[PDB]
Amino acid sequence: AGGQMPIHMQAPKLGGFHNPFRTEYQVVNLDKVEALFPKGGKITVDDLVSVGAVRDNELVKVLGTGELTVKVDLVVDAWSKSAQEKIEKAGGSVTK
Amino acid sequence: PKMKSHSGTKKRFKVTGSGKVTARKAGKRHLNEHKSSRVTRRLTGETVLSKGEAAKVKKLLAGHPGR
RNA sequence: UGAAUGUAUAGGGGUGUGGGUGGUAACGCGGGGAAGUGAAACAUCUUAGUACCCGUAGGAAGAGAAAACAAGUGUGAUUCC
RNA sequence: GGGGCCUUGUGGUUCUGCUGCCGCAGGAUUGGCCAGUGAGAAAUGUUGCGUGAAGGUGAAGCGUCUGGGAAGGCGUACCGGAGUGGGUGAGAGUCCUGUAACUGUAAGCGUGGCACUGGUGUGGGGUUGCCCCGAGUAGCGUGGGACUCGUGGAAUUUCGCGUGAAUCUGGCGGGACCACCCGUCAAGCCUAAAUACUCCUUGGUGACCGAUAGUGGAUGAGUACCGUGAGGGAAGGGUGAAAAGUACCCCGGGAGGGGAGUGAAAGAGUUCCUGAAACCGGUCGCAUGCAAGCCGUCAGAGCCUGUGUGGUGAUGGCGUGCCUUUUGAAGAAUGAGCCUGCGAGUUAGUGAUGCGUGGCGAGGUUAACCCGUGGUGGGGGAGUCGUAGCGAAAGCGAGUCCGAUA
RNA sequence: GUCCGAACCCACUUCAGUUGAAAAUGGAGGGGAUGAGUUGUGGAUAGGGGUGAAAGGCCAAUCAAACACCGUGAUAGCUGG
RNA sequence: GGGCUUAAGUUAUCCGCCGAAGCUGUGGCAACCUGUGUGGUUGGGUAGGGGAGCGUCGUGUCAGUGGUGAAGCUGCCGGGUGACUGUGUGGUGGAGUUGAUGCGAGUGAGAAUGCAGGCAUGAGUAGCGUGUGACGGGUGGGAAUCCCGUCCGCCGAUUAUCCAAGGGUUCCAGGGUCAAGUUUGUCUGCCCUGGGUGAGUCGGGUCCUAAGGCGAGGCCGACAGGCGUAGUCGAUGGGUAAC
RNA sequence: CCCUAAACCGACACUGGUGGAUAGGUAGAGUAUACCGAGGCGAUCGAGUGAAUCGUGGUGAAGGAACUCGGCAAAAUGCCC
RNA sequence: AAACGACUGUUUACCAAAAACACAGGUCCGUGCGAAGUCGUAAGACGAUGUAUACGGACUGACUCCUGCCCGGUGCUGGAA
RNA sequence: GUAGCGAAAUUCCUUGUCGGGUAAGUUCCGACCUGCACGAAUGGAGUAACGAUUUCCCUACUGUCUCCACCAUGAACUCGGUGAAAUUGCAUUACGAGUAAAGAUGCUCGUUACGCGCAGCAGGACGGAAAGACCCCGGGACCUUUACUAUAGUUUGGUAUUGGUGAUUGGGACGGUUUUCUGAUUGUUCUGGUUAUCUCACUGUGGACCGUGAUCCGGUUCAAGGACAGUGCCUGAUGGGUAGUUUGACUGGGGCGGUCGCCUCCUAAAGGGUAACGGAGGCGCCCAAAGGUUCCCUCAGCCUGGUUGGUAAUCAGGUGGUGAGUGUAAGUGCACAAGGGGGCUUGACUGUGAGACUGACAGGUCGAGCAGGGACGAAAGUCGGGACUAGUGAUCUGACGGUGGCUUGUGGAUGCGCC
Ligand SMILES: [Mg+2]
Ligand SMILES: [Mg+2]
Ligand SMILES: [Mg+2]
Ligand SMILES: [Mg+2]
Ligand SMILES: [Mg+2]
Ligand SMILES: [Mg+2]
Ligand SMILES: [Mg+2]
Ligand SMILES: [Mg+2]
Ligand SMILES: [Mg+2]
Ligand SMILES: [Mg+2]
Ligand SMILES: [Mg+2]
Ligand SMILES: [Mg+2]
Ligand SMILES: [Mg+2]
Ligand SMILES: [Mg+2]
Ligand SMILES: [Mg+2]
Ligand SMILES: [Mg+2]
Ligand SMILES: [Mg+2]
Ligand SMILES: [Mg+2]
Ligand SMILES: [Mg+2]
Ligand SMILES: [Mg+2]
Ligand SMILES: [Mg+2]
Ligand SMILES: [Mg+2]
Ligand SMILES: [Mg+2]
Ligand SMILES: [Mg+2]
Ligand SMILES: [Mg+2]
Ligand SMILES: [Mg+2]
Ligand SMILES: [Mg+2]
Ligand SMILES: [Mg+2]
Ligand SMILES: [Mg+2]
Ligand SMILES: [Mg+2]
Ligand SMILES: [Mg+2]
Ligand SMILES: [Mg+2]
Ligand SMILES: [Mg+2]
Ligand SMILES: [Mg+2]
Ligand SMILES: [Mg+2]
Ligand SMILES: [Mg+2]
Ligand SMILES: [Mg+2]
Ligand SMILES: [Mg+2]
Ligand SMILES: [Mg+2]
Ligand SMILES: [Mg+2]
Ligand SMILES: [Mg+2]
Ligand SMILES: [Mg+2]
Ligand SMILES: [Mg+2]
Ligand SMILES: [Mg+2]
Ligand SMILES: [Mg+2]
Ligand SMILES: [Mg+2]
Ligand SMILES: [Mg+2]
Ligand SMILES: [Mg+2]
Ligand SMILES: [Mg+2]
Ligand SMILES: [Mg+2]
Ligand SMILES: [Mg+2]
Ligand SMILES: [Mg+2]
Ligand SMILES: [Mg+2]
Ligand SMILES: [Mg+2]
Ligand SMILES: [Mg+2]
Ligand SMILES: [Mg+2]
Ligand SMILES: [Mg+2]
Ligand SMILES: [Mg+2]
Ligand SMILES: [Mg+2]
Ligand SMILES: [Mg+2]
Ligand SMILES: [Mg+2]
Ligand SMILES: [Mg+2]
Ligand SMILES: [Mg+2]
Ligand SMILES: [Mg+2]
Ligand SMILES: [Mg+2]
Ligand SMILES: [Mg+2]
Ligand SMILES: [Mg+2]
Ligand SMILES: [Mg+2]
Ligand SMILES: [Mg+2]
Ligand SMILES: [Mg+2]
Ligand SMILES: [Mg+2]
Ligand SMILES: [Mg+2]
Ligand SMILES: [Mg+2]
Ligand SMILES: [Mg+2]
Ligand SMILES: [Mg+2]
Ligand SMILES: [Mg+2]
Ligand SMILES: [Mg+2]
Ligand SMILES: [Mg+2]
Ligand SMILES: [Mg+2]
Ligand SMILES: [Mg+2]
Ligand SMILES: [Mg+2]
Ligand SMILES: [Mg+2]
Ligand SMILES: [Mg+2]
Ligand SMILES: [Mg+2]
Ligand SMILES: [Mg+2]
Ligand SMILES: [Mg+2]
Ligand SMILES: [Mg+2]
Ligand SMILES: [Mg+2]
Ligand SMILES: [Mg+2]
Ligand SMILES: [Mg+2]
Ligand SMILES: [Mg+2]
Ligand SMILES: [Mg+2]
Ligand SMILES: [Mg+2]
Ligand SMILES: [Mg+2]
Ligand SMILES: [Mg+2]
Ligand SMILES: [Mg+2]
Ligand SMILES: [Mg+2]
Ligand SMILES: [Mg+2]
Ligand SMILES: [Mg+2]
Ligand SMILES: [Mg+2]
Ligand SMILES: [Mg+2]
Ligand SMILES: [Mg+2]
Ligand SMILES: [Mg+2]
Ligand SMILES: [Mg+2]
Ligand SMILES: [Mg+2]
Ligand SMILES: [Mg+2]
Ligand SMILES: [Mg+2]
Ligand SMILES: [Mg+2]
Ligand SMILES: [Mg+2]
Ligand SMILES: [Mg+2]
Ligand SMILES: [Mg+2]
Ligand SMILES: [Mg+2]
Ligand SMILES: [Mg+2]
Ligand SMILES: [Mg+2]
Ligand SMILES: [Mg+2]
Ligand SMILES: [Mg+2]
Ligand SMILES: [Mg+2]
Ligand SMILES: [Mg+2]
Ligand SMILES: [Mg+2]
Ligand SMILES: [Mg+2]
Ligand SMILES: [Mg+2]
Ligand SMILES: [Mg+2]
Ligand SMILES: [Mg+2]
Ligand SMILES: [Mg+2]
Ligand SMILES: [Mg+2]
Ligand SMILES: [Mg+2]
Ligand SMILES: [Mg+2]
Ligand SMILES: [Mg+2]
Ligand SMILES: [Mg+2]
Ligand SMILES: [Mg+2]
Ligand SMILES: [Mg+2]
Ligand SMILES: [Mg+2]
Ligand SMILES: [Mg+2]
Ligand SMILES: [Mg+2]
Ligand SMILES: [Mg+2]
Ligand SMILES: [Mg+2]
Ligand SMILES: [Mg+2]
Ligand SMILES: [Mg+2]
Ligand SMILES: [Mg+2]
Ligand SMILES: [Mg+2]
Ligand SMILES: [Mg+2]
Ligand SMILES: [Mg+2]
Ligand SMILES: [Mg+2]
Ligand SMILES: [Mg+2]
Ligand SMILES: [Mg+2]
Ligand SMILES: [Mg+2]
Ligand SMILES: [Mg+2]
Ligand SMILES: [Mg+2]
Ligand SMILES: [Mg+2]
Ligand SMILES: [Mg+2]
Ligand SMILES: [Mg+2]
Ligand SMILES: [Mg+2]
Ligand SMILES: [Mg+2]
Ligand SMILES: [Mg+2]
Ligand SMILES: [Mg+2]
Ligand SMILES: [Mg+2]
Ligand SMILES: [Mg+2]
Ligand SMILES: [Mg+2]
Ligand SMILES: [Mg+2]
Ligand SMILES: [Mg+2]
Ligand SMILES: [Mg+2]
Ligand SMILES: [Mg+2]
Ligand SMILES: [Mg+2]
Ligand SMILES: [Mg+2]
Repeated sequence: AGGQMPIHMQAPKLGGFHNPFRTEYQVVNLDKVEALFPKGGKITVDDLVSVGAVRDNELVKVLGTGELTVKVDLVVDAWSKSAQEKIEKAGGSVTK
Repeated sequence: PKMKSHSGTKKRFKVTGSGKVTARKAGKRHLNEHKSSRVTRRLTGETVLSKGEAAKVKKLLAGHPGR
């Protein structure tokens, strides 16, 4: 920077740490679930969301931005509270 | 060969979902007694870089997504 | 054969049993090990265990058959990509 | 785990000593599951394969035209498991060498593999009283080194100096350390393959160079030459299809030339293909000895030529080089004597980041490697980017974080 | 380690040379000339080292760290292209 | 500047003209904007940004072409807005190469006190390295510079003679005059061919040791190596038989 | 065969450097110097011409350092008894 | 006649030959011998086949007359509450 | 600062002053002392002899000169032969006064000049030769030292090599004298300091002997040392002997001096901004009140009267609007007071920040409204330090307190993260 203390020295270091064993949840939304299983997907699974798109060999958390007018049984790894509430409101369920 | 990323840039700069470059505010590590609570509030946040500084940081990060 | 000397050894006298000496472009292994350079100076650091050097191979060498990994199941020598 | 202690099992035996006239071991042509020239506790002859080094066979065109010469033109046939090349007086599938295909290899120290000879040879179950399981080692301290780790919370590993253990109810590892759990059994050794390399050998290849390039080196090249020495280190390729390299004559001491011969060409004559520029001259046209010229440019008479456009240019106007570097250069700032040749934005990353363009598209894409000895094609989705963000993180999630479920 | 003075060794002054006859000389003089003299042959000391009656002198015709090769296409915010 | 007051000086005022790549007229080119029949605006330019091209070499493909003459070189006559060019026409030359469309670059030079070669400028100029030569005759294509002779001059503690070191055939005879020789050259220390060096006693070795070198074992040193004993080399010396 | 060099060391057929031996006559102390001997050379571009000028020597009236930074150079002195 | 150096010598090969170096003489410090000192990692070696009248280092520089005051600072030597 | 010496190889002033020498003497040489800034082994003062040393004088002598002339020669010059060199953007390359990068053959205005040679001379072409050495800036090298950081070497102690036995001195174990204890202890064991002994550790040494008929080396032995020394490792000191390097910039060249961040004013041209080694000053604090709030008050000066008492202390009356005052510079403010005084207090808060100001950025500044929990006030309301603007330092690294997010098999620990 010409001898002036450069930005990458004047800015303080963002401290913190990384979790050595952090796992990342592949996330699928209710919009996507409705769009890719419109005929009232009875039992969606990890393999089904993978053949659609979830980037398999990972945990397959489902989130809840959307409407989900159909009844669906997700059977996935973890889910959000709003997603679960919408699913039982529509008449479906989650497992695992 | 692969281009290494700048270590200080990795440790100091973040990239948001919309491509904004943000750093931590400077001047709050010590000598905080004379500083009012208003000054500490101004210095405790997260600052968004200017366009030129953000471009320089993005060049320094060899595609590293920031901390 | 056995000194000083006692044991005996060193040494001495035979015999010729086998091996060695030196060369070699690159690659190997073990060891010694810079500086210019970069850091816009510079000493930590870098360059780099590089250049060079010593010893020493083989057709390849080194490594190699878990006093290993793994993390809750498991994998099952080493080398190389 | 092994030894020990036993319940059994050794290849069918001639029939030897010992332990107890039980059993154990030596024994001997003979089975033999096997196993072998390997690292494997070892290493000694005869017979079965294609071949490398050399070779052998190896297809099929004449006629006309122009030419010094036919491979070219024209006509017309042939071969092809052969139309890859390279030669031949010019551009050849059938002229030559070969090529395709097949074949031979006697020989090798031959080599590889097979058979034979020949050489070498089993355990399972129970038991734990006992016995053994690699010591100046492992650890520890200290001074250094290697590990992402630059002494640190410092594991693991290593060298020097000290100190120095347990040994199965044991040792070591799982990043200080302890416990438990899981793994493992150091301080003895040997091990093919995948990997690295090319002084060499053989064959082949090139949107590689073509004599200032490519090796320093196309030639007496590591030579000439330079240096006491280590060492440094050049330059010089081309007649023609064939020397047919110019007989003989003339001027000349020769050199060289003039005739003549050879040749398609000799102004291809050896200093030899092509023969550029600087540079040096002969001849012809015009101008030029009253003139002050960055040398040009515009105007322009005359002369020459007319191949009716070109050459030259009296005389008038205007006009201070090129480059570099500079606020500013014709500058008395820098560089350039001249020509010819050479001499500086390249290349590599499944690098970073844009754009153009093409493909596919909520998907896109493979890397290594495998197959194609037939390539540029196919496989390979391990990975990787996109698919949700926010937070130091646990985590939560169209939200998240600071905050008091503000 | 006397005196004068050839050879010999030296190098004080001057002139010439200074694209020289010569990358240090020539002409004219000048100092030493039995001494710490001079010279031949062979040998010894080697680069952060040598040797030096000491000038940083000399070490193969440029020495405040020789030469050659190598690291190496060192680096140069500078100059040129 | 000439010259000017008889203004061609100063000043007020009036009427004309000259005068630029400015403006206008006319012809061509180009960029951009605009509704897209029109038209409008614009086009000096260094550093620098963007866009579109020329030429060279290699190469895929197609079309070809070439001894009835390719490349290169060199005239003339033409062409394009530029790099450049003609499918015009000769000359030289003797084996390749053109157009279209892609692909790949060792792709363009006037400068670097750039590198290599060739060649100018200074210039027929400076110099030709201490000096004494003259003449008669000869040789020869050619003579101041070769040979012979006669005069003359020079050196003479060296311009003589012989060794060592070093050089290496230069020595001798014959043939030669491209090069070399600071000129000429018939001449040469040059070139070519052939020839020439004879030792029991001379100088070295076969004998000896000095300085110093190397060094069986050995001692020392991580390695590499250092030193050194016994020894063994090493003249510049000792020893050694001819004039 | 050259060898106080045209043959060696200096890039040269280079007014430089190069160790040792022999070394006569006359004048002289002398191996200085002059002219000669033994012997060897005439030197490796010449021919001319009274230019300035530069180099190298020579002479000088009267004066005698007035020159000049300075008696620089030259002159004088010089040998033997 | 003055300055400098006592003297003969030595020195910047290639701009300085001197008043600079050396010198004989002087003083101080070290060294009892496997010396101190020096070269070397070491062994060894020089010193020296020497032994304090010797050796090494430092300064001074023939000779004559002399060489004053200061131990606070620094160094050296000795001492150790 | 003595002897001695002194305008000196030292004396700046300076050609000091006087004396000698010359017709004339900044030099000379003899004196003076006013020694800018002599001085006693970095020796002081002298000194016969010596010197291609430096300086002055006399004599002789001369072309050194007045003042040059002449002679001969090697070049020069002409003819024949041979035949370079540095240099070179160019060329048909005048002068004058101008002009221009401020010194022109080349530009302007004029003047002069037929074309070409030969021998000469050096005023110019900022002539040629050497990418100025002087200067500065960047780099390097070597040198120096009480620069920094290291190191060879030298030195200290520990420990290993390294053992035997003693005394002489301190700390416990340990019981059982004292008196668990202010004070004494002894014996039984253990452990330091110091010191002397002993000797097939070791010393590379003095003698002898052997390997051998060897000044190396080794072995045996004697003598002398002796657990010391030596060496390894660890450790403190020393260490320009050696090595790598650092040693700022600004600047009317550089050095010296001064300056470097922040605040106020002027320059600054009536917004903001605006440079100089321009002109003036301040800051690196202070205050638990000099902060918050509420209520109250008005100053300085002047005039008159008054014990001590004066120009001016305290008091009275009159006058007096800002001229006093403001913790601290200056400006802008403040008398409605932001100036003076009393009461009660801790908002010198926690979570925040709509919206703006100002910088290239880092950053700097203001801030309404809200919640929590407070202070003051009857309330309205005000309070996130101070009338305002200086009183300050990014990041890294480390530290303390809190928190408990993470922790490499698990649980701890440890480490880290957050505040
Ligand atoms: Mg800074
Ligand atoms: Mg903190
Ligand atoms: Mg705070
Ligand atoms: Mg071998
Ligand atoms: Mg370094
Ligand atoms: Mg650096
Ligand atoms: Mg740098
Ligand atoms: Mg192996
Ligand atoms: Mg296995
Ligand atoms: Mg055939
Ligand atoms: Mg035909
Ligand atoms: Mg074991
Ligand atoms: Mg361990
Ligand atoms: Mg350690
Ligand atoms: Mg490390
Ligand atoms: Mg450890
Ligand atoms: Mg763990
Ligand atoms: Mg192995
Ligand atoms: Mg070549
Ligand atoms: Mg060619
Ligand atoms: Mg060539
Ligand atoms: Mg040679
Ligand atoms: Mg023909
Ligand atoms: Mg021709
Ligand atoms: Mg030719
Ligand atoms: Mg030709
Ligand atoms: Mg005329
Ligand atoms: Mg004119
Ligand atoms: Mg300038
Ligand atoms: Mg110029
Ligand atoms: Mg000029
Ligand atoms: Mg310049
Ligand atoms: Mg030039
Ligand atoms: Mg050029
Ligand atoms: Mg996957
Ligand atoms: Mg004498
Ligand atoms: Mg001599
Ligand atoms: Mg001299
Ligand atoms: Mg001269
Ligand atoms: Mg004398
Ligand atoms: Mg020698
Ligand atoms: Mg000096
Ligand atoms: Mg030299
Ligand atoms: Mg150096
Ligand atoms: Mg390197
Ligand atoms: Mg460079
Ligand atoms: Mg320049
Ligand atoms: Mg016009
Ligand atoms: Mg116009
Ligand atoms: Mg117009
Ligand atoms: Mg334009
Ligand atoms: Mg225009
Ligand atoms: Mg441009
Ligand atoms: Mg044809
Ligand atoms: Mg071509
Ligand atoms: Mg093409
Ligand atoms: Mg090029
Ligand atoms: Mg060119
Ligand atoms: Mg050239
Ligand atoms: Mg010429
Ligand atoms: Mg002439
Ligand atoms: Mg001339
Ligand atoms: Mg001339
Ligand atoms: Mg001449
Ligand atoms: Mg001559
Ligand atoms: Mg002659
Ligand atoms: Mg004759
Ligand atoms: Mg004579
Ligand atoms: Mg004589
Ligand atoms: Mg010979
Ligand atoms: Mg011959
Ligand atoms: Mg010869
Ligand atoms: Mg001869
Ligand atoms: Mg000739
Ligand atoms: Mg002849
Ligand atoms: Mg002859
Ligand atoms: Mg012998
Ligand atoms: Mg000897
Ligand atoms: Mg040996
Ligand atoms: Mg002998
Ligand atoms: Mg001998
Ligand atoms: Mg002779
Ligand atoms: Mg000679
Ligand atoms: Mg020679
Ligand atoms: Mg006589
Ligand atoms: Mg003589
Ligand atoms: Mg004679
Ligand atoms: Mg002779
Ligand atoms: Mg000659
Ligand atoms: Mg004449
Ligand atoms: Mg005379
Ligand atoms: Mg006369
Ligand atoms: Mg006279
Ligand atoms: Mg007279
Ligand atoms: Mg007189
Ligand atoms: Mg005078
Ligand atoms: Mg005068
Ligand atoms: Mg004189
Ligand atoms: Mg004289
Ligand atoms: Mg005196
Ligand atoms: Mg004096
Ligand atoms: Mg003297
Ligand atoms: Mg003296
Ligand atoms: Mg002398
Ligand atoms: Mg000498
Ligand atoms: Mg000299
Ligand atoms: Mg002495
Ligand atoms: Mg010693
Ligand atoms: Mg000795
Ligand atoms: Mg002295
Ligand atoms: Mg004292
Ligand atoms: Mg003292
Ligand atoms: Mg002391
Ligand atoms: Mg005076
Ligand atoms: Mg004075
Ligand atoms: Mg006087
Ligand atoms: Mg004294
Ligand atoms: Mg003194
Ligand atoms: Mg003094
Ligand atoms: Mg003295
Ligand atoms: Mg004295
Ligand atoms: Mg005297
Ligand atoms: Mg002298
Ligand atoms: Mg006189
Ligand atoms: Mg002449
Ligand atoms: Mg001539
Ligand atoms: Mg002017
Ligand atoms: Mg003028
Ligand atoms: Mg003019
Ligand atoms: Mg002109
Ligand atoms: Mg002339
Ligand atoms: Mg002339
Ligand atoms: Mg001139
Ligand atoms: Mg000049
Ligand atoms: Mg110079
Ligand atoms: Mg310069
Ligand atoms: Mg220089
Ligand atoms: Mg430096
Ligand atoms: Mg140097
Ligand atoms: Mg010690
Ligand atoms: Mg000790
Ligand atoms: Mg004792
Ligand atoms: Mg004893
Ligand atoms: Mg004793
Ligand atoms: Mg130093
Ligand atoms: Mg230093
Ligand atoms: Mg460095
Ligand atoms: Mg600086
Ligand atoms: Mg200044
Ligand atoms: Mg400066
Ligand atoms: Mg303003
Ligand atoms: Mg304004
Ligand atoms: Mg400004
Ligand atoms: Mg108040
Ligand atoms: Mg506070
Ligand atoms: Mg806001
Ligand atoms: Mg502020
Ligand atoms: Mg509140
Ligand atoms: Mg209240
Ligand atoms: Mg206040
Ligand atoms: Mg207040
Ligand atoms: Mg830092
Ligand atoms: Mg793990
Ligand atoms: Mg907080």
